[PDB]
Amino acid sequence: EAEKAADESERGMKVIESRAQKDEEKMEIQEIQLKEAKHIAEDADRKYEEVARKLVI
Amino acid sequence: EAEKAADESERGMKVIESRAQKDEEKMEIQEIQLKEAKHIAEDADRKYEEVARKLVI
Repeated sequence: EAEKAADESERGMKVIESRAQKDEEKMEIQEIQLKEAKHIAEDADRKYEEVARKLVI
Repeated sequence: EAEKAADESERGMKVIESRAQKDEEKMEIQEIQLKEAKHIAEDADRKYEEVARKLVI
């Protein structure tokens, strides 16, 4: 009985760990995309303010 | 042997569940901030285009 319980717990542990690792990898990719979005936002903001100042002059 | 295996399996399942929930939260917040940043980027690009045209005029 104990052997059966241990094997079932082992299988559940392995599958849940695999799914967690894959979702963690995708989360890392999402963070990379967020960083790129941050950079794009900052660059565009600088563009806009510079152009507005030049237009005023 | 079975007792020790069961204890280790329980601890591993606990830690994997905690890490999985952490990953889900990180994925959610990453997606939210990503969408907000993309919308801000769209707004900035539109403003840049409009002010550039006015500047040429």
